[PDB]
Amino acid sequence: HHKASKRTQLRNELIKQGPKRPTSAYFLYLQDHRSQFVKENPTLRPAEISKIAGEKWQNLEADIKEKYISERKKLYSEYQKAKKEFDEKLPPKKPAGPFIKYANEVRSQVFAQHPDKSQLDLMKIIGDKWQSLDQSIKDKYIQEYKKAIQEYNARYP
Amino acid sequence: KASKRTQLRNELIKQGPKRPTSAYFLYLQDHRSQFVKENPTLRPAEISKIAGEKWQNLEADIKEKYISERKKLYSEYQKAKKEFDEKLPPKKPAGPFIKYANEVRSQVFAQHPDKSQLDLMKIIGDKWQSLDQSIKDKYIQEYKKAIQEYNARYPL
DNA sequence: AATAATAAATTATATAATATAA
DNA sequence: TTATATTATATAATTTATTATT
DNA sequence: AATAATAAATTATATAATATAA
DNA sequence: TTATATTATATAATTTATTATT
Repeated sequence: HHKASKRTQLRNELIKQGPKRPTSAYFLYLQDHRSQFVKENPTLRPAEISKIAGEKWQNLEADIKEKYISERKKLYSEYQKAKKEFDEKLPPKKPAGPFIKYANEVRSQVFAQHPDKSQLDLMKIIGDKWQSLDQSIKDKYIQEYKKAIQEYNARYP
Repeated sequence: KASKRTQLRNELIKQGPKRPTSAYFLYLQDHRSQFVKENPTLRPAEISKIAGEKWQNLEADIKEKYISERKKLYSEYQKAKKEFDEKLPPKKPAGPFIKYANEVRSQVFAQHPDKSQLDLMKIIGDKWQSLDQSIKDKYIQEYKKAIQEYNARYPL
C-alpha cells in the first residue's frame, strides 16, 4: 500500500541482509535424504518427489518427526538471538506522534471498557477520544512529542 | 523478467546521456525570475502558465534563437548518444525467423500494400511456416554461428 | 502491438512455525 | 488484530524474454 | 487494516521534438 | 505503425508515508 520512503528503503534493504529464518523440520529430513529419494524413485517429476515426502511426513513414526523438530528448535533460537542483536543496531525510527502516545496510554482502559469491540473499532474509539480531549490536554501530548523529537534530533543530527 | 545480460546492459544504458531540454525551457530558464517579480501573487505553476503564454507570443526572431540553441544541444546529444551506443555490448543476434522476415519484407509489402506491419508479420509468419526445410535451415545455421560469435565476444 | 526460434527465468512441490503485510 | 509470506532444495516441465521491423 | 499529527514526497504547470513503449 | 514518455525548473500546494499497537 504505502510506497516506501527513502529511509524505509534503507531499513528494508538493511533488514534483507540480516539474519534470516531457518529452514523447517520437514525440510531438514529432505537435506539429509535428497540423494536417497532419487536413487530410490527416479521416475517422477521433482515436484512429485516432494509430494511423497509430505505423505511420508504425515505417516512417519513420531520419534522421527521429533528428532528433526528438535533441530528446527535449536536453529530458530540461535536465529532469534541473532535477529534480536541485529535489530538493535538498526537505525532507530522516529518517535511516535502525540496521538500514538496518547493511544498507547489509554488503550488498556478503553479495552477494559469496550471488551466487545475489535481492536480496529477500538482505535476508532480512541481516535474520537483524542479529538474530544481538552486542548490543554492535547498540548501535553504535543509537548511530549516536541521533547521526544528534540532529543531524537540532538542524538541524530 | 529480467535477463542476466539485459541487467548489465540496462545498467549501462541507464548511464547514457539524457536528451536535452526544449526551446521553451531555455526561454523559461532565462526569464522565470522576471516573471515572478512581475506577478508576485501566482503559484509557481501559474508562473509556468504565464511563461507559456509569453513563449507563444514571443518575438519570432527571439524564439528562433532558442530553437536554434535547442537544435544545437540536440545535435550534441545525438553525437554523444551514438558514441555511447557504440561502446555498449550489443544485443543478441536476431532469430532465424526475424532474419527471414527482414529479407522478404519488401517483396511481401509490395504484394500487400494495404496491410500494417502487424498484418505483414502474420503473412510472413505463414510464409516461414511453408518455407522449404533446407531454406529454414540456412537461417537457423546462420543464427547458430551468430550466437556462437556473440557468446565469444560477450561472455558473462 | 504482430511474428518464431532460442535463451533464460520461473514454477511445481512437500512442511509449519512465525515473521510480516494490511 | 487477521490474513499472507517466508525459510530450506532439487531439477523437470513450463512459461516468458529476446530480437528487428513499422 | 484502524487511528492523528507530522514528516516526507509529489503535484502543479508551461513545450514540442523525438525517443521509447506496445 | 500509433501512443505515450522524456527532457528541463521553480516552489507553493497538496497528497502520501510514518509511527505503535492488536
